[PDB]
Order: sequence, then C-alpha cells, then structure tokens
Amino acid sequence: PGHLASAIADEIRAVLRSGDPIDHHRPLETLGLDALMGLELRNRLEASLGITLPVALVWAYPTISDLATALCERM
Amino acid sequence: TDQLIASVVPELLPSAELYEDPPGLEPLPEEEPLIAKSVAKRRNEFITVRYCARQALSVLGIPEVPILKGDKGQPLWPDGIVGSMTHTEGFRGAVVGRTGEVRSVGIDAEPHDVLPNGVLKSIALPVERDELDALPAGTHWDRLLFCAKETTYKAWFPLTARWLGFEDAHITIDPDGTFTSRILVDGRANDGTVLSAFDGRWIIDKGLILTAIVVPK
Ligand SMILES: CC(C)(COP(=O)(O)OP(=O)(O)OC[C@H]1O[C@@H](n2cnc3c(N)ncnc32)[C@H](O)[C@@H]1OP(=O)(O)O)[C@@H](O)C(=O)NCCC(=O)NCCS
Ligand SMILES: C[As](C)(=O)[O-]
Ligand SMILES: [Mn+2]
Ligand SMILES: [Mn+2]
Ligand SMILES: [Mn+2]
Repeated sequence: PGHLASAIADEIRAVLRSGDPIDHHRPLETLGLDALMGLELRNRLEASLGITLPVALVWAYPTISDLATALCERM
Repeated sequence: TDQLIASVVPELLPSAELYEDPPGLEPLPEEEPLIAKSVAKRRNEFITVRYCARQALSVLGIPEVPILKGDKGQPLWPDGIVGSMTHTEGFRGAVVGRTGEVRSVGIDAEPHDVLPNGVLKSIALPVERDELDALPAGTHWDRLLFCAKETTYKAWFPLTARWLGFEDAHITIDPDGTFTSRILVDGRANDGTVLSAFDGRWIIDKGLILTAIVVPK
C-alpha cells in the first residue's frame, strides 16, 4: 500500500491541479476536493489501476492512507 | 426575487447568498478547528457560507451559533431547525427553516457548464441518459441532473442517516423549473415514514444552476 499511495497522491494532484506533496492522513476535503472532484478521482483510479471501485470511494476512505489500504486490499 | 435560492424555496424558509467572499469574515471559535488545516479556497467557502447561514438563522430569531459538521459532514443545526448549504465558484448560499413547517431541505449550486468527461455515465441511470437527450436544446441538462441528485441526497440524509447513491434515485427534469426524484432503494425514514418521492425546483441565472428540494411536513 506504499507504492500505490503515491500514485493516488498523483491523481489527486491532477484533479486539484496542484504540485505540492500531500499529507497522507489529511482529509481530502481540506484540500478542496468537492463531490465532483471525487467522482473524477474515482473514475481516474479505475482507468489507472484497471479495477472496479465504487463511486462512494473517496467518501469511504477520505485520506490517501485510507484510500491506499482500501485499493491494495481488493486489488 | 433576484436571489437564486429565494426563487426556488417558499418564503417561510429564510435564505442568504453571496457571490464573492467579502473581506474580513472569520469563523466562530468553535468552527475554527474544522478548517485549521484547510487550503485558503476551502477556508473561504466554509466561512462565507456560514455567514450566510447565520444571516438566515437570525430571521428565524436564532442568535449567532456555530454550525459544526456531523459524521457524514452534514451541518449540525440548532434543535428545531433544518437547513442546507452549498458553495461553488461564484456562489455561497444557505437556507433554513423550522421543523414545525418543513421536514427537510436541500440545495445545491453548480456552474452552468457541461459535466467533466466521464462523470455523466458515473451518475446517470441509462434511462436518465435517454431522457436528458430528449429535453430541449439550450440547457446543460447533464449538470442539472448532477445538481438535482446532490440536492436529493442533501434532503434525504437528515431524514434517514443513510447513504444514497447516484444509482439509487431517478430524477426527472421538467423545463418547467421543476424536477422529481424517485427513490429506488428502501426509503425508511427515522420517524417511521417511507420516503419514495421528492419534489424539486431549479433555476439557472448568473451562470449558475441552483436546485432545491423541500420535504413538506
Ligand atoms: C453532500 C455532497 C452532495 C456535497 O458535495 P459538494 O461538492 O461539497 O457540494 P456543495 O458545495 O453544494 O455542498 C457542501 C455542503 O453540503 C453539506 N453537507 C456535507 N455533507 C452533507 C450531508 N450528509 N448531508 C447534508 N449536507 C451535507 C455541508 O454543509 C457542506 O458544506 P460545508 O462542508 O462547508 O459545511 C457530497 O459531498 C456527497 O456526499 N454526495 C453523496 C453522494 C450523492 O450525492 N448521491 C446522490 C443521490 S441520487
Ligand atoms: C509525498 As506524495 C508524492 O505522496 O504527495
Ligand atoms: Mn462546494
Ligand atoms: Mn453540487
Ligand atoms: Mn454511488
């Protein structure tokens, strides 16, 4: 869940249009990730990892660290 | 009126909206921890929408009070009050009411643009996609649908404390300025009643969509 977390961090940067590194335990809404951006992040992770994810993905695991453990578990 | 929220909710529900972040606003002390680690954009929308909410609350006689957030991020209103808040680029808005007159309310504001690539398929039922294609040209029906689905969740959650997915409601949009949401999952509320359908209203003005749902008492 380490290699994958930084890739999730990269997709978040693309959705937010940002270049700074992200705190893995920082809830994504404090970065300004709204509901539309979470949809885009969910769809980008499906296409990037080739796997199925629920669209309530980001709201289940609201941090990079939580997302990476979820995504590694079933992937 | 001239305000977007006021045009889609009855007058018994006071509302307030600002299209910019005025200089010098600040959160209440109890609200500061919720944005202490948040980016400036997020801080600003949080602070401004709560100025709006406290303005609407004062009309109902409620004095300055923090509006904290619950377990799924829902705003925590004073007892006897229901309400909804929304922020997007160029809009901060809030509406509130007393439980003696309305059971629940949700609002959502979106820019009147097409949805980003891929989003419509994520949020629309196959039947909804055909219905949007039959609607008259000149309106971004895809963004209206996404807006109305969120308003449906915002009205649904204070009543059920349950998740509602995008595939869990069928929204029908009328050029009227009205829409309907048909709940496709079990709709047991927390008062015993069953929630099957919501009545919604929508307006497009100043480059924004605004949708609203009032659940009558
Ligand atoms: C609630 C939600 C729609 C709002 O996301 P958004 O992009 O920030 O949209 P808005 O800016 O218009 O609304 C933000 C406000 O909604 C309120 N909010 C957050 N969670 C809420 C919840 N369960 N219930 C009611 N209101 C909520 C908050 O007041 C929040 O503002 P705040 O964080 O500053 O206090 C989204 O986060 C969500 O959780 N969606 C669930 C899935 C869904 O929409 N299904 C559709 C059913 S068909
Ligand atoms: C520190 As990083 C590359 O995961 O945002
Ligand atoms: Mn917002
Ligand atoms: Mn919205
Ligand atoms: Mn969903």
